[PDB]
Amino acid sequence: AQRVTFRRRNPYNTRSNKIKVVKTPGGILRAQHVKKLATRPKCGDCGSALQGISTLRPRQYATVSKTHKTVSRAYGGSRCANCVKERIIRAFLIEEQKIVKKVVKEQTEAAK
Amino acid sequence: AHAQSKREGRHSGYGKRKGTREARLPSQVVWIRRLRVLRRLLAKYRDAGKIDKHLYHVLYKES
Amino acid sequence: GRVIRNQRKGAGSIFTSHTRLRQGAAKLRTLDYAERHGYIRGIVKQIVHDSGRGAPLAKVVFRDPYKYRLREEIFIANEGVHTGQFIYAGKKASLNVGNVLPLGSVPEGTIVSNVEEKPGDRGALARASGNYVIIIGHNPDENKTRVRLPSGAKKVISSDARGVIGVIAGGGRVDKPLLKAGRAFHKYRLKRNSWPKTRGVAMNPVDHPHGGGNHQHIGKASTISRGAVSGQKAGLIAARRTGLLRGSQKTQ
Amino acid sequence: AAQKSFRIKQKMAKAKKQNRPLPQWIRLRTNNTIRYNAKRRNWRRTKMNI
Amino acid sequence: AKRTKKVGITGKYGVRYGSSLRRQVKKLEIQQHARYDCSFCGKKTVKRGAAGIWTCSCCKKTVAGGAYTVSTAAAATVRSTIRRLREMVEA
Amino acid sequence: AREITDIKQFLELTRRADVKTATVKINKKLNKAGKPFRQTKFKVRGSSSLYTLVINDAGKAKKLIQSLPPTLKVNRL
RNA sequence: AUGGUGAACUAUGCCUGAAUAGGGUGAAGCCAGAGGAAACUCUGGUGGAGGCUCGUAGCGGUUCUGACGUGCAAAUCGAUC
RNA sequence: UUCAAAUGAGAACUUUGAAGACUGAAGUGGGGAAAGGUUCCACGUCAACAGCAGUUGGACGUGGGUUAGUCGAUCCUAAGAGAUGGGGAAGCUCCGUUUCAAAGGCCUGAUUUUAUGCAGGCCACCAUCGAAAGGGAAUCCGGUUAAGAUUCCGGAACCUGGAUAUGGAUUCUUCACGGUAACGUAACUGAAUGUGGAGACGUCGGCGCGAGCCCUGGGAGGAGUUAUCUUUUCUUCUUAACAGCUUAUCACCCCGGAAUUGGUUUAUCCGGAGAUGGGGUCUUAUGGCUGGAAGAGGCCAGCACCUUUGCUGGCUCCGGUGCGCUUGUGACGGCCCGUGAAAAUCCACAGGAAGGAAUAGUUUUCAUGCCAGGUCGUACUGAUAACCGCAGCAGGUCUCCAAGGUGAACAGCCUCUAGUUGAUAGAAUAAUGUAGAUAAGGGAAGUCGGCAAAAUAGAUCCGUAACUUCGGGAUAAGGAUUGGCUCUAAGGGUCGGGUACGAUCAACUUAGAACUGGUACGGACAAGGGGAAUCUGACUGUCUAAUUAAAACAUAGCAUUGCGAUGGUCAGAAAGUGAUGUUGACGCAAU
Ligand SMILES: [Mg+2]
Ligand SMILES: [Mg+2]
Ligand SMILES: [Mg+2]
Ligand SMILES: [Mg+2]
Ligand SMILES: [Mg+2]
Ligand SMILES: [Mg+2]
Ligand SMILES: [Mg+2]
Ligand SMILES: [Mg+2]
Ligand SMILES: [Mg+2]
Ligand SMILES: [Mg+2]
Ligand SMILES: [Mg+2]
Ligand SMILES: [Mg+2]
Ligand SMILES: [Mg+2]
Ligand SMILES: [Mg+2]
Ligand SMILES: [Mg+2]
Ligand SMILES: [Mg+2]
Ligand SMILES: [Mg+2]
Ligand SMILES: [Mg+2]
Ligand SMILES: [Mg+2]
Ligand SMILES: [Mg+2]
Ligand SMILES: [Mg+2]
Ligand SMILES: [Mg+2]
Ligand SMILES: [Mg+2]
Ligand SMILES: [Mg+2]
Ligand SMILES: [Mg+2]
Ligand SMILES: [Mg+2]
Ligand SMILES: [Mg+2]
Ligand SMILES: [Mg+2]
Ligand SMILES: [Mg+2]
Ligand SMILES: [Mg+2]
Ligand SMILES: [Mg+2]
Ligand SMILES: [Mg+2]
Ligand SMILES: [Mg+2]
Ligand SMILES: [Mg+2]
Ligand SMILES: [Mg+2]
Ligand SMILES: [Mg+2]
Ligand SMILES: [Mg+2]
Ligand SMILES: [Mg+2]
Ligand SMILES: [Mg+2]
Ligand SMILES: [Mg+2]
Ligand SMILES: [Mg+2]
Ligand SMILES: [Mg+2]
Ligand SMILES: [Mg+2]
Ligand SMILES: [Mg+2]
Ligand SMILES: [Mg+2]
Ligand SMILES: [Mg+2]
Ligand SMILES: [Mg+2]
Ligand SMILES: [Mg+2]
Ligand SMILES: [Mg+2]
Ligand SMILES: [Mg+2]
Ligand SMILES: [Mg+2]
Ligand SMILES: [Mg+2]
Ligand SMILES: [Mg+2]
Ligand SMILES: [Mg+2]
Ligand SMILES: [Mg+2]
Ligand SMILES: [Mg+2]
Ligand SMILES: [Mg+2]
Ligand SMILES: [Mg+2]
Ligand SMILES: [Mg+2]
Ligand SMILES: [Mg+2]
Ligand SMILES: [Mg+2]
Ligand SMILES: [Mg+2]
Ligand SMILES: [Mg+2]
Ligand SMILES: [Mg+2]
Ligand SMILES: [Mg+2]
Ligand SMILES: [Mg+2]
Ligand SMILES: [Mg+2]
Ligand SMILES: [Mg+2]
Ligand SMILES: [Mg+2]
Ligand SMILES: [Mg+2]
Ligand SMILES: [Mg+2]
Ligand SMILES: [Mg+2]
Ligand SMILES: [Mg+2]
Ligand SMILES: [Mg+2]
Ligand SMILES: [Mg+2]
Ligand SMILES: [Mg+2]
Ligand SMILES: [Mg+2]
Ligand SMILES: [Mg+2]
Ligand SMILES: [Mg+2]
Ligand SMILES: [Mg+2]
Ligand SMILES: [Mg+2]
Ligand SMILES: [Mg+2]
Ligand SMILES: [Mg+2]
Ligand SMILES: [Mg+2]
Ligand SMILES: [Mg+2]
Ligand SMILES: [Mg+2]
Ligand SMILES: [Mg+2]
Ligand SMILES: [Mg+2]
Ligand SMILES: [Mg+2]
Ligand SMILES: [Mg+2]
Ligand SMILES: [Mg+2]
Ligand SMILES: [Mg+2]
Ligand SMILES: [Mg+2]
Ligand SMILES: [Mg+2]
Ligand SMILES: [Mg+2]
Ligand SMILES: [Mg+2]
Ligand SMILES: [Mg+2]
Ligand SMILES: [Mg+2]
Ligand SMILES: [Mg+2]
Ligand SMILES: [Zn+2]
Repeated sequence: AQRVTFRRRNPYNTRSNKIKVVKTPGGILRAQHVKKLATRPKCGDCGSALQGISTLRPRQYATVSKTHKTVSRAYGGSRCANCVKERIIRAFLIEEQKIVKKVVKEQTEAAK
Repeated sequence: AHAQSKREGRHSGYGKRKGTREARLPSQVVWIRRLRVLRRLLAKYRDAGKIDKHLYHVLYKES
Repeated sequence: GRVIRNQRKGAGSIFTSHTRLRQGAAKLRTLDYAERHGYIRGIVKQIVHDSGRGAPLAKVVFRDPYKYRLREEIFIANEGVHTGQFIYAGKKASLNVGNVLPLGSVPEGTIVSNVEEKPGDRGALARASGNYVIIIGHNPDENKTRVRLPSGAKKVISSDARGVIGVIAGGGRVDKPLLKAGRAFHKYRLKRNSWPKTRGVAMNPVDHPHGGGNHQHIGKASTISRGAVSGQKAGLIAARRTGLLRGSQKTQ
Repeated sequence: AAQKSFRIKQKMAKAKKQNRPLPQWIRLRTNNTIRYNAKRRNWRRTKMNI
Repeated sequence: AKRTKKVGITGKYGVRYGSSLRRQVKKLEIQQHARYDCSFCGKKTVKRGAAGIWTCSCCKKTVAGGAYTVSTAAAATVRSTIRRLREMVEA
Repeated sequence: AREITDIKQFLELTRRADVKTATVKINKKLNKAGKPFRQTKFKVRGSSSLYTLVINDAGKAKKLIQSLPPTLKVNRL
């Protein structure tokens, strides 16, 4: 039976006008406006929600101790670790092959 | 008083029935229950060794 | 009489393209030092849907050799090109699907797409969901190259003019019955306001060369001259033959 | 309305001061000729047109 | 138990459009929705996503391809023509 | 808005430069199941948060109330 | 004829928002099973397709050639749709 | 609609009490957008106005009333609009908006004549307007007014800017440790430059969970009925933002190595690119207990007195249920020649210029502490009287919240809460009407025409033709059954079992069998007439607002034409101008 009104002058049902019915100490039902939801930040490499990092609407990340926005590794709060794994491996190996590419055709010139 | 009598299988004859059998209780709702329960039984008997996996896995796919 | 429909479309009011959702303009790299003395590598970071386009676009990022920073271009995906793939752009560049090469360097028989008309106009020929061009020969002195377009028309452009190895994606798009009004509805929704089409024969005289009469009939010949003036040209403009095409087609 | 511009609040407020009847002491001056207020206005008879 | 003698997935369209047309669609619809083998990782997980775009369930590679099917007959001859022509240039 | 439990940390709060006033509260409640007991919350008011220390033992409370700085403004009940 | 003012109605495009009770049908995909020498064929399920269907709100406006026709109304009202 | 009282010269019409009804949560309830502009409230009060009346009012007179760091605006960008260097135009002005342009400003260094000249290095982004429904820093609960409140009062918060000082952390291995790892955390330096994320995104479907509502047991209260009956009927039992701890599907790590393949969803996906198994890691949607916070609020009883109005006591507890309803949300699945904004803005990381300790440095992304937050809007109506239709007009006019029964249901019909009871009145009931109904026998003989009306109808079961594009035609057609009451059977959850069964809890469904009645039972409400043909349009879709809804237009499908950009087609007075064009023949244009 207890009904309810918007608490702002906007009367329409939009993403920035979400309601939530609530029981106060007064014993009355009341609307409460609800901020849009946070979405998890993502790996800029693989694309997953990148784990260990906290989630809040963007400007709220400036009200937060630096540890909530990072993990303690190379490329911490920015790529998904199995991504880091990958780009370490590929780094090493390609830097190595660079050696195998040079001295090999250093032989080509000498044996031609 | 009525609702109670309902509980005793009263007032439920073809005469007092205006929506279809499907609408009163969705076929699918009935199914999903049943299957969730066969499924949940298998997991028990197998979680106890009362039945082995190779037999379970057949029942599952048969269920 | 009233201004007839085809005239109104030029002042472009409720006609203009529906622009808004579109990945950007597809284009070849600018024709810099690298691409015309050697070649340069990049990765297709993404192939994606352009709206109102048949064929998938291809986001392909490169290094900028005159400033430490990435510069991403927008390609129309040839067939079979894939994310993570390496793409080569240049005169001295190997000849596999997806690379962009000057038409001077591809043996005849080569199949290419999004080709430049003049060199460095960043693509302009066969860009459409399916099409391509065939290099049908070269002339080294005054370095031209001869190609066949999708129209069957053969054309000769300069050899420095680039074009990309392979054929465009989205093949066979037009093979599927549109089936209902809505599909074309949603087709043109993201193109421009050209559908549906009233027949000029269903209008009154005020509206159209064809309008009026107590039966629906064009009433005079519908093959209309070239010299015909604005508001006259409706029907088979400049039509050199007319009627059902009997017999084979294919440019001899 | 219900959420207005100060420009409009004004005209609204100005129009509220003009909405009184004749000050009867004027009725008494020498040569006075103004019987009543002939420029009065009602919210539900003539609209302000902003 | 078999539900339709012939119309298959085309059975949504009821009685409409004309049989012939449904056939032309059905052929192509079966092509587009179908699940495809991945050149790269080797699982049958390539599924379409808007005309021209073909992407792997796992391993997340995306190939550009035919509008309703992965490999255009044309394009694939082209793949081979370029093979041929390429070969000439080294050897 | 903050709860406290260290009865040493509590004491030092009440000697903070900004901590002007505090209030002591007394609820009758009940124990485990059988009977009741007298609870006591020690609320201290900082410039930006009300710290409150619940002491569930009647005895500990009587000794605590004397530990209070005599320059502190206590609101009893 | 000359020079001006209108898209607060309405027509159409764009941009950004919002809205639609309950039913009927049971399309691909999937599971189990039956027959058959073979090729292959059948049954039960599951699933939730459609400018599909019954029908409110919505939107429309078919008939009564109904009311009204110095009207409630310079286009409304009722039933039907 | 009615009886009474009170008020007044005057009462069918005002106030109040009583009665009868109504709207029935898709509202005649509670609020807003646009629009109105004071109508809001109080006092006074009837000449006109409110198509009878008037002591009443949205009228008249006279006053009072709209309080903000956190709600909006303000900022951002959308389609678009529009200056400027320009180029056209006799000219009003037209074009163009980064374009044929010498387009401008940040960081600290150089000063210790001094206030800010030059010294680096950048960065080439080159107007601005455009949203009170898009994006977006931050507030709640209680109380209070004649009339304001997320704005005041009270208590408790948070954000942004600015100042900074103490505590802690860090360093003799200078710019922390721990974990094999996913990763942990009270902190734990970081310029240019680059890069990544969040802002930031379609629709439908089921399934999972949250909240509020609905239902319901026990107890403590107050009220209702009591000829009779009922351990009864009704009702109160509440917990905000913010904060601490804890809480997750998903995802990932470690161990290990899989055919007899296993795991697994309602929905068939997964695994040697490492499954099932075991053990851990993260997101904190959401929830739990504690803080806030019982002092508030809610319900009572027990004393006081013209008053302001107190004063004193208590109680405010424990549970149950789920295809429930509404909404929120997740993991998935379907669909597309449709794949479903932008910018401001915030963070991260790569980088390592630089600055910085042992006789004492570095540290303000840890805690605590100080100062500040302007401007404009804030009343009320939102409609069968506050808006638009000459008006207090049966018309029009964008949206949120949403109880119980019956039923499939947000249907109809009855009710709780809240709100109305407004619409001139009295007496009669002729003709003719408008609107609602029935009618013996016949059954379209009426009429241009079955126009109108009647008939049918739900649900369960049985039964179903030509023809067909094989999808349909189909609820074809045609049938039977249906209430009350009393029983039977089937269908589920939770626990301990050495490495067969026992124990309880909570559900409407479905089939069956008795008995029962003036043979009635979808008992009101609700709810399809069918059939065989011809003509015509394939279908869904569209139009003559206000005499034509159709066979007319559209449509997919078919076919024809033009065009490779120095172009087709089309705009302009012109043009260093424009549409198609973010385009390229699987395209655009024209039939
Ligand atoms: Mg409000
Ligand atoms: Mg929505
Ligand atoms: Mg907004
Ligand atoms: Mg962390
Ligand atoms: Mg964390
Ligand atoms: Mg089913
Ligand atoms: Mg179960
Ligand atoms: Mg299986
Ligand atoms: Mg445009
Ligand atoms: Mg159109
Ligand atoms: Mg047409
Ligand atoms: Mg046409
Ligand atoms: Mg005509
Ligand atoms: Mg003409
Ligand atoms: Mg002519
Ligand atoms: Mg004609
Ligand atoms: Mg004709
Ligand atoms: Mg308009
Ligand atoms: Mg529905
Ligand atoms: Mg039905
Ligand atoms: Mg439906
Ligand atoms: Mg056999
Ligand atoms: Mg359906
Ligand atoms: Mg339909
Ligand atoms: Mg229908
Ligand atoms: Mg119905
Ligand atoms: Mg209607
Ligand atoms: Mg319509
Ligand atoms: Mg009508
Ligand atoms: Mg008439
Ligand atoms: Mg008359
Ligand atoms: Mg209807
Ligand atoms: Mg009366
Ligand atoms: Mg009365
Ligand atoms: Mg009623
Ligand atoms: Mg209703
Ligand atoms: Mg009313
Ligand atoms: Mg008004
Ligand atoms: Mg006034
Ligand atoms: Mg009033
Ligand atoms: Mg009078
Ligand atoms: Mg009046
Ligand atoms: Mg009167
Ligand atoms: Mg009078
Ligand atoms: Mg007044
Ligand atoms: Mg705000
Ligand atoms: Mg401002
Ligand atoms: Mg201009
Ligand atoms: Mg602006
Ligand atoms: Mg806004
Ligand atoms: Mg309040
Ligand atoms: Mg006041
Ligand atoms: Mg108010
Ligand atoms: Mg305050
Ligand atoms: Mg305070
Ligand atoms: Mg600060
Ligand atoms: Mg430490
Ligand atoms: Mg960025
Ligand atoms: Mg982004
Ligand atoms: Mg958006
Ligand atoms: Mg209740
Ligand atoms: Mg908050
Ligand atoms: Mg586990
Ligand atoms: Mg472990
Ligand atoms: Mg279920
Ligand atoms: Mg809703
Ligand atoms: Mg998608
Ligand atoms: Mg971030
Ligand atoms: Mg701080
Ligand atoms: Mg300032
Ligand atoms: Mg208000
Ligand atoms: Mg209001
Ligand atoms: Mg009103
Ligand atoms: Mg008006
Ligand atoms: Mg007027
Ligand atoms: Mg009206
Ligand atoms: Mg009201
Ligand atoms: Mg009347
Ligand atoms: Mg009368
Ligand atoms: Mg008769
Ligand atoms: Mg008969
Ligand atoms: Mg007859
Ligand atoms: Mg006759
Ligand atoms: Mg006739
Ligand atoms: Mg006749
Ligand atoms: Mg009729
Ligand atoms: Mg009868
Ligand atoms: Mg037929
Ligand atoms: Mg038939
Ligand atoms: Mg019976
Ligand atoms: Mg049982
Ligand atoms: Mg049992
Ligand atoms: Mg038709
Ligand atoms: Mg008409
Ligand atoms: Mg006319
Ligand atoms: Mg019609
Ligand atoms: Mg009509
Ligand atoms: Mg045909
Ligand atoms: Mg010029
Ligand atoms: Zn793959």
